[PDB]
Amino acid sequence: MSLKPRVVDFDETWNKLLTTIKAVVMLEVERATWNDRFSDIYALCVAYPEPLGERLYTETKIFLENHVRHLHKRVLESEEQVLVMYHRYWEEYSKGADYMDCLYRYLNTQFIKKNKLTEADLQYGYGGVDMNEPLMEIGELALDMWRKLMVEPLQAILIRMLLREIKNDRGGEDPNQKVIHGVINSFVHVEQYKKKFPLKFYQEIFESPFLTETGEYYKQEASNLLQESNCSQYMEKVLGRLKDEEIRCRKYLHPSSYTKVIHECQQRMVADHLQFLHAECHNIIRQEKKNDMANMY
Amino acid sequence: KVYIEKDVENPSLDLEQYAASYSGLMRIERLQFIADHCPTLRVEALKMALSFVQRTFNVDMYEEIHRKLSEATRELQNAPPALDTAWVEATRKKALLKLEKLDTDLKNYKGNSIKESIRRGHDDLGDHYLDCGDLSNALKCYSRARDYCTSAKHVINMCLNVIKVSVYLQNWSHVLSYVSKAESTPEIAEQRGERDSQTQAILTKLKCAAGLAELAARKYKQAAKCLLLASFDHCDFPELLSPSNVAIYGGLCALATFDRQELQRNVISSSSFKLFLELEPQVRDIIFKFYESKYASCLKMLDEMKDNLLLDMYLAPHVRTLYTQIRNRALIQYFSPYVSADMHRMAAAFNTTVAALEDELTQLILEGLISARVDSHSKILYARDVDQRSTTFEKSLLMGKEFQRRAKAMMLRAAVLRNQIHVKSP
Amino acid sequence: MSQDFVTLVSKDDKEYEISRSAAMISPTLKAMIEGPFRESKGRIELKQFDSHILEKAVEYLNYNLKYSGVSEDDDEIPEFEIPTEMSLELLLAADYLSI
Amino acid sequence: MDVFLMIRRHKTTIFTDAKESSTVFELKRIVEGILKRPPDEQRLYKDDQLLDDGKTLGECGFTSQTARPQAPATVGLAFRADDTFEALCIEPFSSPPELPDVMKPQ
Repeated sequence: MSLKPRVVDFDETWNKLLTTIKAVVMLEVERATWNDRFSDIYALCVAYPEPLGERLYTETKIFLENHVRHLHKRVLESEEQVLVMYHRYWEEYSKGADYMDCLYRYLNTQFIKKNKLTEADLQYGYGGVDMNEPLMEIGELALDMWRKLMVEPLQAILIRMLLREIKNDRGGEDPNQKVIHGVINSFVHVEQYKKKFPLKFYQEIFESPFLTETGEYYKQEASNLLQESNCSQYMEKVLGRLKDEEIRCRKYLHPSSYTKVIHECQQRMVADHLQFLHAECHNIIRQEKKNDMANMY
Repeated sequence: KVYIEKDVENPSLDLEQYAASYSGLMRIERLQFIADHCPTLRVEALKMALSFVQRTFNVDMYEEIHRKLSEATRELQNAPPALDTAWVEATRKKALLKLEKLDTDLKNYKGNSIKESIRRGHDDLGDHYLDCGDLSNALKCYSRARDYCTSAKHVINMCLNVIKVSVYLQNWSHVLSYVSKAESTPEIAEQRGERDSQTQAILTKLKCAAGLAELAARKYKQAAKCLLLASFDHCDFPELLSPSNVAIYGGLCALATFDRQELQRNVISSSSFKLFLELEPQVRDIIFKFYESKYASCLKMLDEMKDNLLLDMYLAPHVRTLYTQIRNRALIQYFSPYVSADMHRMAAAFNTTVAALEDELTQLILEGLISARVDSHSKILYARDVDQRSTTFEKSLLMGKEFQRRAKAMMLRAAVLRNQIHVKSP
Repeated sequence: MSQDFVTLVSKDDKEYEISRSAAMISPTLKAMIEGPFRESKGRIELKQFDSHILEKAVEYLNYNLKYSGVSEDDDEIPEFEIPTEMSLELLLAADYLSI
Repeated sequence: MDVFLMIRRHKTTIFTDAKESSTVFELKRIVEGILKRPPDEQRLYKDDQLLDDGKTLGECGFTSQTARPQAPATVGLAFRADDTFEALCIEPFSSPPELPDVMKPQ
């Protein structure tokens, strides 16, 4: 039922969603698109509902599809310019979701309360596993489509820029302490928006094969250097190049992900080696020499 | 915790030196209480109490006390008061605004946002709750205080401050759990040995707490277990106990609880309590010649300090319990070696009339352990009998008879069950 | 021009001025204002919120500030009575307010 | 000790407070910092009495216990033209529909 028509409050709601995120996508927004969003969600909700709300998250995904094609239609493109495009995607939608949710927070509470993960796994609607039919807020869907947004331009140029930035462009500007700082910070920064996997994309997206090829390769390094490095000393050039990887990774941090590659090749290079080394241990005991024996220590 | 209580009155106090002894809330508490069954010495007890309301000024209790004051004053006026109540109200507003002072302080210190600042906030909060005699939200801080203690000294802080609270908080279950904790639980040996053979034993305060516990809890065994444990080197707590009351309290909980051997060990070989020992020469030689059995004057001063244990707020609530088990174990003491209880000289000792004597005994009959009987014309018992073997015989046959009884019962029960038998509802 | 104050405004420009200190509890003042948040306002009033209703809604925010300052739950904090009308429209206002 | 206060121009409300010892000139400089009118451009009222600038809120008779969240003491906020008196009118807040029997015991 006796309440009111509840399927006539989602038609115009979706229209405002498309005329906001995509309207001022990337650039700012302004109070015009503020209340455009607000009346957007109010029409998605004031229908005067129940049927507006489901159609409300409908037009939600629809016009967020809009505002984030403002942040994704420019991904079939060329070199790191689009890496910086993904950068700006994130960066624009920072203030985007900022003012969007700040002017939209009540509807954010409103149109989500049927199908989302935090409220709904199996009880009265699903967000726990899947329906292909969620119901969730503005930063929620933000990260949701974002990870899927983290594929087309990513696979396109960001993977290749990763590629052309982890062995042999050490010189000049790499990359410098903001390039793979930001890139690997992306890997950790796309961890679960439910916070379930606060580190999965770092082992997974950045941290393991760096231990892989940095260990294998750095053993290549210690090999050739022992070819041509005057061992006096071998331990000492070891200390040199290992610190090389330490500061090379003090540009790309990416924290913890790759280094937790750092633990991974030292045990390769002095745990598949010891014999001549621990022999070099009673020599300095026999012929001193604080530096060499110390580095032995 | 006031028991009605009759008189009723004993003139055997000295309250000036009591307030010298005790202090704070409990000071005026017992002042009031004693004054109640101590009229006309009620007078000065309550006078000095209300002047103690002139001390940190819980003037709600001022209200109550001068209420009683004018009550008993007019009641006095049969026999034959003048007070500065308005200036009291002025200083009352003074106090309340000082409350507000420290409240503003409190919220400032909330704003300080420091865990140790948090802790001292709890501290001083409960402090002034103590000060003006209204205490409630203080507990919250200490109810909150445990959330700010991690380290060993933090354990020290939580425990000693929760229980120093309990000095006037005065609540066993949780605070006894924390006595157990703070003595044992955190950092076993407490990481400090309770001050490593605690110089000032707050263990002593723990002891006082649990002792009042098994006062009310009445499990006075561990009570005396702690009472013996008196460690003088704590040396100071006006709310702890008067050493008169300290020793009398403890040792008489024991004198209820004990069996004579370990307690003489506890008593004759008491060392840690020896100062506490040497406190009351009265109660000292009381229990001495008690175990030496001069029952007459022992019981004499026993029910002479009747009135003054009454004069204890806390000895009052168990006077019957105490004197009960006292004369019980007086029996238990002397009677055990004999074979036929003569009364004549013995009654001359216990100072119970011949009938009252034998009816004490008749009581004894109600529970007593000796298979004993009396020629009343003997005026003398003969105590317990000899055989237990034949006793076993009779219990044996009683056994067998009820065995066969049950056995037929269960035969017939197998019948009734297996014969479908029951009773319908209608 | 942040000092402090935001302006929650009702009906025909009946402006309730809410201290920044309370405003931020709506986190809403702190965040809602942004698009251009950077301006030195501390000045926001309502343009539709009835005044007697809006008054209670913002009084809740003040009450929350007081409660917070108090910290220890209640130091002469009264019972937050709410008479009652509901509801029909208040639902939508409440939804927009979204505590 | 803050009397909770509404320093109101006609349709305008400074939702604020101040302890009883706060003088009116102090709060007027405060509202100056708030919306940029100095005490010579502001006038505090105890809803009828232009609160003298040296008058503290207790001196203004204000009691915080009465000047509260759901019941703050109302502060007349005139915008000083030193020749005139703004004469604060408490503009009545909007009204919803009638209290239903639905909320009544019926």
